[PDB]
Amino acid sequence: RDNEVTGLGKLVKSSDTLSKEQVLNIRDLTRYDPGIAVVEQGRGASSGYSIRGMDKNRVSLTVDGVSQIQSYTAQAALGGTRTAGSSGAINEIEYENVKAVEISKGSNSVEQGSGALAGSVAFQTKTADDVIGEGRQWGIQSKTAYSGKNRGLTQSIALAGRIGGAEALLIHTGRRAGEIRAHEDAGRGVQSFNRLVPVEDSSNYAYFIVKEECKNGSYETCKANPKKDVVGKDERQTVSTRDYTGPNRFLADPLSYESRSWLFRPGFRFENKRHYIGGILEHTQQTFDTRDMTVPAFLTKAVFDANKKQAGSLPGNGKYAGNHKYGGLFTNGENGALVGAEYGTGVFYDETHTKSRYGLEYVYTNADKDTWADYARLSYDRQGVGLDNHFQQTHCSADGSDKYCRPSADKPFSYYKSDRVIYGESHRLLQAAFKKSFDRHNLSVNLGFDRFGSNLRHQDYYYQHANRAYSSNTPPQNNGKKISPNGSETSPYWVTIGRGNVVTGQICRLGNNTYTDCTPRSINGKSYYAAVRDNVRLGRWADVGAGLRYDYRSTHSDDGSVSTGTHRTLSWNAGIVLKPTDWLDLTYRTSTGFRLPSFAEMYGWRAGVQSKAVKIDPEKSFNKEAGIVFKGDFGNLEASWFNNAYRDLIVRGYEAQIKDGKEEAKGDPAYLNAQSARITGINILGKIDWNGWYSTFAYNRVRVRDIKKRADRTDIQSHLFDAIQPSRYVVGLGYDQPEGKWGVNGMLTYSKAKEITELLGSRALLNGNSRNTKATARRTRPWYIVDVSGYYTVKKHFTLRAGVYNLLNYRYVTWENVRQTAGGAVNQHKNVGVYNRYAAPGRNYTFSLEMKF
Amino acid sequence: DECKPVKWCALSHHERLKCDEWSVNSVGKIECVSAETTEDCIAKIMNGEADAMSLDGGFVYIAGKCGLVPVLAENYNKSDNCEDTPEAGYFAVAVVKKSASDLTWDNLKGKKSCHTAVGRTAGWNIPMGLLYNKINHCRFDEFFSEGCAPGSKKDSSLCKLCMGSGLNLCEPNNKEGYYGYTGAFRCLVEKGDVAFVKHQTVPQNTGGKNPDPWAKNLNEKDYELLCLDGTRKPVEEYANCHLARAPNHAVVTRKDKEACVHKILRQQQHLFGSNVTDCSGNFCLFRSETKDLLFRDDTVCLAKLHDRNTYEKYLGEEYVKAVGNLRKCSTSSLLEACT
Repeated sequence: RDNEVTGLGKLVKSSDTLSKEQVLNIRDLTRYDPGIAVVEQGRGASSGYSIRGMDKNRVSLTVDGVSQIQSYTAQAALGGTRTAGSSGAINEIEYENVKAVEISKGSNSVEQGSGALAGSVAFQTKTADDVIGEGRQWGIQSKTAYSGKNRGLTQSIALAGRIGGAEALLIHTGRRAGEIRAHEDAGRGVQSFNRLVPVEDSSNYAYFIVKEECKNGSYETCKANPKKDVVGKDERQTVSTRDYTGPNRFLADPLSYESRSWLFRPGFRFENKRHYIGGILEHTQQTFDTRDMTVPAFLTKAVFDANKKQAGSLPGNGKYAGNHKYGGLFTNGENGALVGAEYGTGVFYDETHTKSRYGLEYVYTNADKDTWADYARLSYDRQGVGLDNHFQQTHCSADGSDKYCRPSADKPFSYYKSDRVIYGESHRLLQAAFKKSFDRHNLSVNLGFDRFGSNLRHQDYYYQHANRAYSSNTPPQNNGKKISPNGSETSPYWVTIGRGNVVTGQICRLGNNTYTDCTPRSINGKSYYAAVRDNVRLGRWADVGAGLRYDYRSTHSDDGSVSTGTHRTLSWNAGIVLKPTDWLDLTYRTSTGFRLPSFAEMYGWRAGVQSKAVKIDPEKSFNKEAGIVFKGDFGNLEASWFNNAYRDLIVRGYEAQIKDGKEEAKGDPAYLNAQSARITGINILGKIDWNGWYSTFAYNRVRVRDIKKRADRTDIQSHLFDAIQPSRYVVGLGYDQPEGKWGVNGMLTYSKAKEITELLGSRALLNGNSRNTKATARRTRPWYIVDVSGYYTVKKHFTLRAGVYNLLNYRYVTWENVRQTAGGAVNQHKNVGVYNRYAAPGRNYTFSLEMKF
Repeated sequence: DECKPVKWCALSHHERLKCDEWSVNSVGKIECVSAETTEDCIAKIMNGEADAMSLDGGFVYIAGKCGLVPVLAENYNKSDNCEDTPEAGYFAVAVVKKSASDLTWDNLKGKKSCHTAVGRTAGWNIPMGLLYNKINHCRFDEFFSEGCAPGSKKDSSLCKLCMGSGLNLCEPNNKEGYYGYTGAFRCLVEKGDVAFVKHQTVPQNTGGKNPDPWAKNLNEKDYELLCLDGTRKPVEEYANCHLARAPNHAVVTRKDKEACVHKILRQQQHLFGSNVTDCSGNFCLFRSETKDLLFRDDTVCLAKLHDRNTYEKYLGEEYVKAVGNLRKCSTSSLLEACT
């Protein structure tokens, strides 16, 4: 439990906590802590937290002092097309690898660093000391859980032992699941989707004869029996939903999730038992493979018509070898290809996220306070993170959903494309933490220096197509006068049809500065910081604490990128608590926060021309929160009130100068600090003791005070917070059993609609000119669910846990989750006409069994 | 450098409105100046009143002699590198009924003709330019027994076919029904022997793609193409039987502003271009309130030009020599002055 820093405005979770709660997924952890949100990445993975009215790189994510890869979204490709893109996802952490996580609302930059603008999330690698004990000289643990919602199953085991000074800890975790099923009623077995199919042409000029099908000689012999041209006609077909293909898709796309995590933590105890020298090796690889079902598998005469109106008719259209009529139905593709009606297209994303971190740690500990430090530690970590997008498209199967199929001679009209975009980061980090004390003083020193990099590669980008070789030719002609076949029954065309010719172009270009440019975008640099914070206790009556920290970072690139040493950001926090008691007491908190430009924002906007790197200030934030709390037999009941100010916010836009005396935009598009907005929330939570057997109550709400722009800027949009999760109440009621071993719990989460004052905004152009915009096409609306959990630890070693979430079915659509639509989301969905696809799960059962020795 | 705004010449009221919304959203990076006709428009360009516009092959030729230069081309193909790859343009074709008789390229004399408009690329410049060497004089009223050429003298034999009533009969604009590629094809089906149009015209107006009653039952397969060698080919065969190939629409500007317009325009397309296209609550550059405005709606991206800097290299051999032998004699005032 708590607590490194008086005040509050944060929560704690422990391995045991997590387990009791049965959290297998990132969505799970914060499900009961209203005002914290997950932020879907649209391909089904994470991509950060949303807190205090912000999200993404605006809120930090740390593990054992090592920050986690940022959200990097590369600029959109043009023409065509449908390209892979950048994952934009943020690394997921294996909870079976962690001890107790700390979450904090409001600017945490003081103890987090950059990115702590809206809040912070910090993790802890599990300690070998989990062999406990005391007594036991070693330990072994096993966890097997099954989630019904995602039809997932997870298995983790941790074995550890400590011999003399030496010690070793090994954890392996693995998981297979996918797709997170919705409320059954979301959709069932329907719709239509017209699809193009071959029919005889009906024109009188539509007859033809193919060469290879005339055994004897020539046109005049073979003509006697001509084939008739085929023409496209769509027919209404009916399938099944889950088999259907968007738009109007009532489902969330198929997802295959898989993950493997390894943790090795040796440590050696040095001589006199104070000193500890140990090391760590972690590898966690998670994969998300999906198929976008929003993409119509078939044509569709409408598409054919589009292409006819643009490029006109195609040679051989309607002509077919033998009886094979779909042979005649094909149209204009992309990248100069003709795609056959007889195949169907599919789009697949194979997204793979790898984290690899190995390092050494040394810890000196003395008791009681004697030396210049009660607790001292040096930490060196080498970590790396990567996200491999790998988009593929194929139109070479019945589809059939085939991702392997490709273009070949035997498949005349086939198509294929592959676009792979890989974003990664690495850290080499030294950090030292020292804690000295006096008895009421608690001193804290935190130091660090790192060599870091962010590398974006673009590779495996190319296309393939076979196109049927065909010719319409005219017969001799021995006579001194020549006939031009018009296709009339008596004068059919003389046609050659042949194998598809396979061709593969490379799509990768260099120096063009657009999506298609594959030159590595690399950013390297050094960063240090010196942080000191101390708190003190005055009698029984009060407690105060304060901290100050200095950061410095310099980044180089070999390009005209926006890199620069960002300036000496210095931060602080102060806090107090009064204890007049009565069982009551009061609290006040103030802290500063900041974020440096996302490496994406540093790479710049890039219209395909030369661009200047325009240096940009960091995003800035100020948080003040005041609260009161009632301690006692019943428990603590806390109420909090907060104001967060945000300034120098980064957006794509233009500079604004005045003269004449009107405004003039200059000179080039890029990401600048154009704006500021303020929010104020209120957060209550308390846990009663009733002297049934207990219950817990949490409530949170957030309001938007104002939004204002740098006024030297323009073409900036406006803010549009879509990220604030609608206010909700969470009320649990539960019964344990002093030792008993068995337990029961129930929870009620209620959310109110959404506004709609937060989905609005203006583009803010020159003069009093601006266009009204919105983040989304519709609001979410209010809903409530009740979850019920239980567990029994028969023969206490083995503990079984069960739960039923959304006990009532209560079909609803959460806004999380629909945030995926528009609003410049990391990966945007469209056109989403239905919205049923965004429904939350119906009743679902999660079953877990843990055992330890 | 501090590139100043670019003025766009809007040929119509709607071209103007679109250009306005553009202006605003561009935050003045682009501004507009209206014109009565496409020609005087290119003139306002000439003197410095306007910085650019986009126009078809023939007009590209005219401005070309006027000393302007094409910066960027309109590309309608879907490609992963749209901007990099240059497009081959389109084909002018002479279309006839497959059920029509003996008509051949050489024997067109006395036949009834359907044209898009006078002075325009495929409906006039190319065909009349190729026949000019045959007849080698300037009166085309004499060659065909009759036809529809929109913009021709009202008492001209070439207005004899054109539909429409009163003053607008034979008019260069939609007031006249046989105006355009569309109007020309309609003319072919209802009246004329031959139609001079692009190779997309027939599929466009047949197969139910055109709602109007005269079309929509019309079978593309029922029409063919006249080849310069006397033979015929199907409509989808235009590549191997056609009069000449025109280039894609392109944007032109004076030599100095060339680099600038080039620069700003690309930014503009990345802001408002193909994707993002959300034309609902945002501004889309290529989408239009009515029809192609300042750009063909079919536009995907604006592309660079590898070997063709000059209007002559741009238009290509086939275009010229099918034209410029035609004018020679052209009643356009701007061309005369330009010479």
